[PDB]
Amino acid sequence: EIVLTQSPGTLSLSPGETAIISCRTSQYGSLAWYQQRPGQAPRLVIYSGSTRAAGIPDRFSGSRWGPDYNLTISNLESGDFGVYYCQQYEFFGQGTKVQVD
Amino acid sequence: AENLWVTVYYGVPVWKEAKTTLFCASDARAYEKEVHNVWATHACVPTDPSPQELFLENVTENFNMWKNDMVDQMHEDIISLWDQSLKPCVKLTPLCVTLICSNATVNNRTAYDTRSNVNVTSINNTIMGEMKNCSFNTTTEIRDKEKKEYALFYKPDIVPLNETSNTSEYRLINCNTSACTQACPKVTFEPIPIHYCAPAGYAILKCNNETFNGTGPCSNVSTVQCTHGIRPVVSTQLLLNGSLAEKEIVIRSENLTNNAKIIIVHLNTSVEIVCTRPGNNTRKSVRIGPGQTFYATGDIIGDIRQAHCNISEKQWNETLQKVGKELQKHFPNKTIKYERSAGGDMEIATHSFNCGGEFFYCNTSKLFNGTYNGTDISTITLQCRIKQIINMWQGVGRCMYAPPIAGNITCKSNITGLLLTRDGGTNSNKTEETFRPAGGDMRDNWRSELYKYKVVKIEPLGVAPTRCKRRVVGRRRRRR
Amino acid sequence: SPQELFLENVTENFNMWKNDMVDQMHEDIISLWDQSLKPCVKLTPLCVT
Amino acid sequence: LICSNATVNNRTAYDTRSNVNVTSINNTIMGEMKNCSFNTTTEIRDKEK
Amino acid sequence: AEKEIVIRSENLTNNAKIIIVHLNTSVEIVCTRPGNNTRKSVRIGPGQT
Amino acid sequence: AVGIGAVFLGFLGAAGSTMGAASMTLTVQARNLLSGIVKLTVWGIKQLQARVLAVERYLRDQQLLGIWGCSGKLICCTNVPWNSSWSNRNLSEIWDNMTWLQWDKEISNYTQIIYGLLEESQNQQEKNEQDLLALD
Amino acid sequence: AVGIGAVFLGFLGAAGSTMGAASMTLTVQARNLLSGIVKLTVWGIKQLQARVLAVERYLRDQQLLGIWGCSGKLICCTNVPWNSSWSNRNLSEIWDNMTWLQWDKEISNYTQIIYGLLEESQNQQEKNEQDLLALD
Amino acid sequence: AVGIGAVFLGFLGAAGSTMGAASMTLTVQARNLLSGIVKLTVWGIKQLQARVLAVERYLRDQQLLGIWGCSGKLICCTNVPWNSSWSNRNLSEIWDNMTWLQWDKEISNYTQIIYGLLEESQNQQEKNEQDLLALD
Ligand SMILES: *[C@@H]1O[C@H](CO)[C@@H](O[C@@H]2O[C@H](CO)[C@@H](O[C@@H]3O[C@H](CO[C@H]4O[C@H](CO)[C@@H](O)[C@H](O)[C@@H]4O)[C@@H](O)[C@H](O[C@H]4O[C@H](CO)[C@@H](O)[C@H](O)[C@@H]4O)[C@@H]3O)[C@H](O)[C@H]2NC(C)=O)[C@H](O)[C@H]1NC(C)=O
Ligand SMILES: *[C@@H]1O[C@H](CO)[C@@H](O[C@@H]2O[C@H](CO)[C@@H](O[C@@H]3O[C@H](CO)[C@@H](O)[C@H](O)[C@@H]3O)[C@H](O)[C@H]2NC(C)=O)[C@H](O)[C@H]1NC(C)=O
Ligand SMILES: *[C@@H]1O[C@H](CO)[C@@H](O[C@@H]2O[C@H](CO)[C@@H](O[C@@H]3O[C@H](CO)[C@@H](O)[C@H](O)[C@@H]3O)[C@H](O)[C@H]2NC(C)=O)[C@H](O)[C@H]1NC(C)=O
Ligand SMILES: *[C@@H]1O[C@H](CO)[C@@H](O[C@@H]2O[C@H](CO)[C@@H](O[C@@H]3O[C@H](CO)[C@@H](O)[C@H](O)[C@@H]3O)[C@H](O)[C@H]2NC(C)=O)[C@H](O)[C@H]1NC(C)=O
Ligand SMILES: *[C@@H]1O[C@H](CO)[C@@H](O[C@@H]2O[C@H](CO)[C@@H](O[C@@H]3O[C@H](CO)[C@@H](O)[C@H](O)[C@@H]3O)[C@H](O)[C@H]2NC(C)=O)[C@H](O)[C@H]1NC(C)=O
Ligand SMILES: *[C@@H]1O[C@H](CO)[C@@H](O[C@@H]2O[C@H](CO)[C@@H](O)[C@H](O)[C@H]2NC(C)=O)[C@H](O)[C@H]1NC(C)=O
Ligand SMILES: *[C@@H]1O[C@H](CO)[C@@H](O[C@@H]2O[C@H](CO)[C@@H](O)[C@H](O)[C@H]2NC(C)=O)[C@H](O)[C@H]1NC(C)=O
Ligand SMILES: *[C@@H]1O[C@H](CO)[C@@H](O)[C@H](O)[C@H]1NC(C)=O
Ligand SMILES: *[C@@H]1O[C@H](CO)[C@@H](O)[C@H](O)[C@H]1NC(C)=O
Ligand SMILES: *[C@@H]1O[C@H](CO)[C@@H](O)[C@H](O)[C@H]1NC(C)=O
Repeated sequence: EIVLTQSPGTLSLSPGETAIISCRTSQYGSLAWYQQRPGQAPRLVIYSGSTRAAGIPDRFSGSRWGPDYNLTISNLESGDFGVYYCQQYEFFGQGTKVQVD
Repeated sequence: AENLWVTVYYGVPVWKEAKTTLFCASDARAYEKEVHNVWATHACVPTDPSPQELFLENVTENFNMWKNDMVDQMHEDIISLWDQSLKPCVKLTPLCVTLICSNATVNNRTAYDTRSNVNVTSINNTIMGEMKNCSFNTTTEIRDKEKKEYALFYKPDIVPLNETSNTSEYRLINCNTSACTQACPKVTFEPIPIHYCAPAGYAILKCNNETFNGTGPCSNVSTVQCTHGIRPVVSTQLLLNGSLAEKEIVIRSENLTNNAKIIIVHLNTSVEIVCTRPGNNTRKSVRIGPGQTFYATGDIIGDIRQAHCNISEKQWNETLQKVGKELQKHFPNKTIKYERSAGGDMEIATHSFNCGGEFFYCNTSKLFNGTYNGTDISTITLQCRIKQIINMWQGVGRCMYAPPIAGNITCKSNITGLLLTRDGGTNSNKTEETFRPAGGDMRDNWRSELYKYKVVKIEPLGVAPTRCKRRVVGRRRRRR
Repeated sequence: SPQELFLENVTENFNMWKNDMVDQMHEDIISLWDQSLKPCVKLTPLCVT
Repeated sequence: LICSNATVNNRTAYDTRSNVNVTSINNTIMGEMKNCSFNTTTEIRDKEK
Repeated sequence: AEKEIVIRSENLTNNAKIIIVHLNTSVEIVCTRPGNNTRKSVRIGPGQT
Repeated sequence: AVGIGAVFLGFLGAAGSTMGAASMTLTVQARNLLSGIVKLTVWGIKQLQARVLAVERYLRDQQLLGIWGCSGKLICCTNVPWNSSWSNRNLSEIWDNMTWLQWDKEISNYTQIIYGLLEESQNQQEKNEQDLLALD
Repeated sequence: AVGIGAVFLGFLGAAGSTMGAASMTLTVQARNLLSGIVKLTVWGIKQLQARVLAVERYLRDQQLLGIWGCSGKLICCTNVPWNSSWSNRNLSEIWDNMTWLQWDKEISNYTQIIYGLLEESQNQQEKNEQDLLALD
Repeated sequence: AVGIGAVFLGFLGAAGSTMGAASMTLTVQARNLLSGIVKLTVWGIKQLQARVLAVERYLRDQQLLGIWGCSGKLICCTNVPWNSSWSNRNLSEIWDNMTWLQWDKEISNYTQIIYGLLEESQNQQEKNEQDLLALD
């Protein structure tokens, strides 16, 4: 079924501000987030819900109970912008684009 | 504290979930500790395996089949057994001489499947036709004279086209990577049942509430000193000579939604399978070195064109139907659609097993070609192939050469469980119904038997408050 | 040093043929010769005509 | 083993500001190290290279 | 050694006996083999390299 | 917390019952803790390792009992009072409700103090007995 | 059936004599039961096997003595009465005629009853003493 | 020659002090004497040899204590009088000057008699107690 769905797809944010992205999972399972650096290979950021990936600062965090997960990125620097993907065992979300003003 | 004193207790019934090495207990008895190996005569202990089960009043315990380390213990013990048993035997290194090969010839034999004599191998295409007749120079014992021996090899055992595409010159496939060792004749060994007994100070618990999915609590717990007889059989795409569940068909995965995780299906009624290699193989014996002998198949006499396995149609059909019904319960409101094997190496793209020291490989496309909760709406024959050169386990570096067995060979077996995986990405409305057979590590085979058990160490010392002060006074205390 | 001791009134049945110590000697001797001769030279290259 | 002096395909020397010219003067690693070629058996025991 | 340099022999007058000297401050040594060696791999036998 | 014992249960069959009912089987668990079960191959090492580990487990347990003055008995009354730290435990559930498998969880995190107290009390009693005998 | 013990015989030198005299050599048999005797080769396995079996046998014997309330003594009086089923044995021949090597053949076929009776009586006495201490 | 023991020292930290200020690590010394420390290779033989030798040492010591009636205690008063041949030793320095490491040298060349004396006295006491119980 439609196991993943992200929103908002498009976002505009000035540096130093806090970002917000939401992914809804329609079935029980793990959840995670990715960071596609533009024109580069994406990389893991958060996995197993709230646990951060290796080497990622505490700017990156999130949480859920059941279907709805909120991702928040406090003090988004210029280099941290890009496109973020939600993933669950095989699926990918439609992605959410954040650009720097 | 004028009414309150400690008291030491010993022999108290408490235990914790540690891990330890276990004793190997044999069938009691089929061993001969140096004369010949049947499974572990050099190594394992021939002692009485009587389980002597005990039921417990109100115990509730948590089990987990996936984390059961006894399957790892089985894996290590099996690899050590095979490695130490194959070490003294012959080396095949002198046999890697350049081989010149040609199509085989038949001296007017008959064919089973047609009422006429054999005329040509290309049409009489089984055993003969897939076998190459190879002759090669070999060193005699005295190291200064050589002679033209000959032997027949299965086509998978030889490799052209690295000898250039127009030479008709062949090597043994192993020489590209490693040197093989022949299995000793007297060492030949078969799936004898084996029992595991805990060492002193450890107790092997068992769960009798068979319907549990493989995790979580269990209430019908029991204690056993030595497990029942597990047969160390190894096969792919199908468990055979296994146990059976007292309920109807049982299915166990750590997460069914996690598609990459294998799905083990455990049957309640066995489906009989018969496999046979007709035709009388003649064991040729050719000399190597001073005192080493190599065995190879000479000419095959008798009728030739068969290497088959047979399964009852309706029995297997209804078994697959009940599997489909259970998987439909687990996956609600969608059909079930079995399919051909996904692919991969020959050892997992085909059903694999051994009978009488000969390794069989069988195309299973006839068997899983199903539809909604069963087959689409008499015996099913599986075409098969045979290899002599064997990689020991899946992809481990230990190679082998299996000596041929003379005369027609036939074996029977009881199919008891299936090994399946699921289709991946979606395409939701047309994907969930697909399942396929898949290969499996030996851990997957042994878990279907050792899901039952758990190992715990006794903690025979405990403390509690009682009514005594040593040599001095009594106590006032409470009750329920 | 054997340090023999004599017993007052003991009577015991001996059997030389069933004495398993000869089997123990047999196994020990074969193991000794086999394990001692294992590291030594092989004569296989010398089998020339 | 049949051996001969080594050859250098236009490398450079640390210790002086010039390209390598001859091993006898460029005498370290090169010069103390011999280039040897030898017949060896392949895996099939009937071909050599 | 925590004290300054230390010297040890069972008899210094016994000249043949080795004299071990133990320092208090280490002296750094750097050793290097420049040049990129290229590991050639040649086959021997069935499965030996 | 105590009961008239027996040995005919063979092994760990209770379990489950409360401590005042599970304290009967001390003889059988004491017995089975050590007794039993009993070309070049190495599992002799495995068997010897298992036997030696079992023997050292038994010897450590017996030594700990011996230091506290309890060697030679399964039940053992001692002098160490229940500490000033607890004065709280749920004895109505001790006598007839909790099994040993449950009670073992409620004494964890604190067992380390008990052995020290037992050792100190036993050594004090030993020297006191010598002081008594030295006066006659 | 009993005698003033001795250790100067070195080893099993008696034997032979009646139980009332052969019961004096307990110390030396107890001592010698465990003490002593003490390129790639495997007889280290043999030595370790022998040592481990000897130690295990000694530990089993000591445990059986401990369950019956006899650990710490060679002689040990107990409470179990002479069996209801026996009431017939040849005690005039026990005291001064039969040696232990002969008497051991007569107590066979019945020892397994004694190894249960002793522990039953010991556990009864243990709980009785615990109750008596709890009485105050 | 005696005092109130302790266990927090961990290991052999005294040593050095006189016997009356050194016979107090008995608990910890008894503990550490046996406890701990815990492709084809043979050092399993070495480990098993070390473990078995340590276990046999402990068992021999415990057996020697058991024969003398001292098993179950670290301190143990006994009945054997001071030897007729000695009657001389420097007890003023036994109590508060000599450490154990020094005193152990002065009892050498005479220890072998003491074990026999203890054994004989204990066996005499054993048979005497058995006779006393059999009197009535
Ligand atoms: C799954 O379970 C089935 C049983 O349900 C097993 O079937 C057995 O398979 C083994 C081989 O794996 C068979 O063993 C062979 O049997 C031959 C026939 O035995 C009969 O005939 C002989 C006389 O010819 C009689 O003496 C005998 O009592 C039987 O009546 C034997 O001739 C074979 O002998 C060879 O092997 C032995 C053992 O190594 C050697 O000592 C011999 O010298 C000789 O080399 C062999 O014993 C067995 O017969 C099968 N039993 C049945 C009932 O079918 C499956 O093996 C098992 N596993 C799998 C994967 O299916
Ligand atoms: C497995 O199943 C297959 C197919 O059901 C069996 O094949 C049958 O084998 C027998 C001989 O074992 C054949 O018998 C011969 O039939 C011809 C007529 O076709 C007759 O003229 C001969 O005299 C002889 O009787 C039979 O034809 C053949 N069936 C088919 C459909 O080919 C097989 O025997 C089963 N068992 C094994 C071990 O393979
Ligand atoms: C098991 O046996 C079956 C039947 O013998 C095998 O099926 C055959 O597999 C080959 C190779 O995948 C198929 O070849 C393909 O044929 C099509 C034309 O149909 C062609 O366009 C392709 O380029 C390719 O050549 C073949 O069609 C197929 N036949 C049938 C009837 O299924 C199967 O491969 C065997 N599997 C194993 C694991 O042995
Ligand atoms: C799930 O599938 C089964 C069939 O696979 C449906 O039940 C009925 O099952 C019986 C027994 O297998 C079928 O009779 C048999 O058919 C086979 C051919 O597949 C034939 O070889 C046997 O001799 C026997 O005649 C029966 O046809 C089948 N019924 C139908 C309508 O196909 C079951 O209905 C399926 N589940 C659901 C929810 O429909
Ligand atoms: C060890 O000590 C020796 C001697 O102090 C060091 O030798 C020096 O190595 C450097 C390169 O690593 C040489 O640099 C070159 O110098 C020439 C001028 O002579 C210049 O034209 C080049 O562009 C380059 O800079 C340096 O000449 C050489 N010194 C001497 C006296 O030969 C050596 O580097 C030290 N380290 C090691 C690991 O050997
Ligand atoms: C396999 O090849 C060998 C060697 O060519 C065959 O053995 C020879 O067969 C011929 C007749 O075809 C005889 O004259 C020879 O005496 C045989 N032996 C030798 C050493 O040459 C053998 O018959 C072939 N087998 C098959 C099944 O084709
Ligand atoms: C070491 O000797 C070998 C063999 O002579 C050299 O390899 C050959 O070099 C020639 C040119 O000098 C090439 O044409 C060949 O193709 C090379 N290979 C063979 C198999 O002949 C190698 O260059 C020498 N190396 C040095 C450092 O002198
Ligand atoms: C087999 O029989 C046919 C017909 O009788 C004959 O032509 C042929 O030579 C015989 N032998 C072989 C090897 O085909
Ligand atoms: C697979 O099953 C379908 C059912 O419609 C049948 O038409 C087809 O012939 C079968 N193929 C094989 C190879 O069994
Ligand atoms: C190295 O360079 C010199 C000068 O450019 C040239 O003469 C020579 O052929 C080159 N090669 C060798 C192997 O010296």
